[PDB]
Amino acid sequence: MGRDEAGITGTWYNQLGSTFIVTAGADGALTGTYESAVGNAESRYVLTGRYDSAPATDGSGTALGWTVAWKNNYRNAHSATTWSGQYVGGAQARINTQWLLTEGTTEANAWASTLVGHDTFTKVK
Amino acid sequence: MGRDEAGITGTWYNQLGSTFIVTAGADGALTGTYESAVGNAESRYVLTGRYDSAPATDGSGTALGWTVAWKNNYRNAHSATTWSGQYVGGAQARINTQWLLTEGTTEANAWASTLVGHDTFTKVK
Amino acid sequence: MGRDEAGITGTWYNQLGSTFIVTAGADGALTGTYESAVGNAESRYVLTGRYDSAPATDGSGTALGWTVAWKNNYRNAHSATTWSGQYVGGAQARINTQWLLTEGTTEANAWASTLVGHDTFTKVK
Amino acid sequence: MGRDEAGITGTWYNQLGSTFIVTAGADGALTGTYESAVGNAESRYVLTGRYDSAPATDGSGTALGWTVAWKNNYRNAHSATTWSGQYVGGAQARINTQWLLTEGTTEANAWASTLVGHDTFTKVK
Repeated sequence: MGRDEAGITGTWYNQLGSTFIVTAGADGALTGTYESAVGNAESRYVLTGRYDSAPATDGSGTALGWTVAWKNNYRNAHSATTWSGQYVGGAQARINTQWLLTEGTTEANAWASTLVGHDTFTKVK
Repeated sequence: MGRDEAGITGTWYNQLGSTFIVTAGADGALTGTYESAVGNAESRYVLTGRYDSAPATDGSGTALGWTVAWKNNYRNAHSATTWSGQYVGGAQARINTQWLLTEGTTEANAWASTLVGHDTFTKVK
Repeated sequence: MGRDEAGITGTWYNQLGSTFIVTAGADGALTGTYESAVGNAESRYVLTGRYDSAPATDGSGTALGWTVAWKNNYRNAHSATTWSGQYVGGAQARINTQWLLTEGTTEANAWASTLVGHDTFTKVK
Repeated sequence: MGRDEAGITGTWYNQLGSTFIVTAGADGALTGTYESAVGNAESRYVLTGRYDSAPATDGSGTALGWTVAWKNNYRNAHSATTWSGQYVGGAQARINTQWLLTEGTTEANAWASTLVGHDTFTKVK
C-alpha cells in the first residue's frame, strides 16, 4: 500500500466549503469527485490525479496533484483547475495546495485565461 | 467522441524537449506518460488528467489539465507537477500551459515548496 | 490623500513572522522596508510598489503590489520577490497576497527559477 | 553603477506589443512607465521596482521585479500587476517574466481575484 494511501483516502473540505472526495491507490493514483461551493459549478465533477506513494520519512509532506474539468451533466464552464500541493498527516491532517484555473479563450484573450490561488483542505468542517 | 479527442490524442513536445504522450477519452479523461528532458527525472512517468469534451465553438481553446507525480521504477523526486492550459487546434496545433511543481517539505520549508512556470507543446520537434 | 493611504501606511506582519514597513503616498506610491523571517535574508531590504489610490466604494478591496530585491549591505541572494494582492480595511485589516520569487539562473536552469506562494499580512503579531 | 544598469535602462517590448520604459539606478531602483496593448488600460502608467545591482558572474541572469497599479488620469481598472523575472544580457537581450494581476474584489469573489501569466520583453519590435 502507498505510505499515505490510508491518510489521503476520504472526504476533505476547503476554506470555501468545497468538498473533495478521493481514493488513493497503492500505485500513486487519485480518483474521486469535487464539488465547488463557488463559481460556475453545481453538483459533483470527476477528478483524477497522482501522489507520491513512497514519500521521504523525515516529517516531510507528501507531494500530490489533481485536475477537475468543469463539465458535468448540469453545466459546462469551459475550464479546468489543477491543484498542486502536499499532504501533511497527523491529528490536524491537511492538504496545502496552490491551483491554476484555465478557461478556454480566443487567442486575443489568452493573456487573461488563467487564475491562480490557494486552498487548504482539512478532514473537518 | 469528445470534440478535440482526435486533436489532443498523440505525442507532444515542449520547448525543453520533454515528451508528453496522451490519450483523450470521449468522457473527458486524459491518460498517458511524461518524460522530462530536465530535472530529477528519467524515463517515463504516469500521468492523468481531464479536458473539456464539449468546448465553445467560437475559435475558443479547449481547457485541460494533468498531473505527474515524479516517482517511477528508477527515481523518486518526492514532487508532483500539474499543468493547466488550453489546446488550440489547426495546422500549428498547440497546448499552452502554466504549471505548478510542488516538492514535499518540512513545515519550516513549506514557504519554498512550489515552483511555477509555463510550457508550450507542439506536435513537431 | 489616497482613500486607503492612512489604512495601508504602517507596520504589517505575515504568517511567517516577517515585518513589512510601508508608507503609502497620495499619488499611489508604496515605499518602505521588508525583513524576512525565512530564507537567505537578514535585516531590512528596500521595497517599492504601487496601490490603487481611488478604489471601488462597494466593500471591494484595494489592489496593490510591491517588490523586494534580496540585496542589502549584509547579503545578496540574487533574487527578487513581488507581492500582488489586495488591502481589506476594518477592525481586522488584512493585506492578502500571492507572490513570485525569481532567482537569477543559467539558461539551462531557468525552468526552475521561480517560486510561487501566498502571504497574509495583519497589523498585529 | 549597477552591473546591468546600462543593459536594463531603456525601452522594452513584450509579445503582446506592450511598451515598458525603465531607468535602472545604481542603488537597485527601477522607475518608469508601462503602456499595455491589452486590457482595461490606455496610455502610460507609473511603475516602480527593484533589481539585483550585483548579480552572479557565471552566465546567470539578473533578478528583478516591478509593479504597475492600473490607475492613471484616463482610467482606473482597480488592479495591480507585478512582474518577477530575470534580465539576460547580450545581442538578443531579454527580460523573462512571470506576472500576477490582482483586481480589487468583494470577500465573496476574492478566490477569483488573481490572474497569472508570463511576458518576454525584447529591445526590438
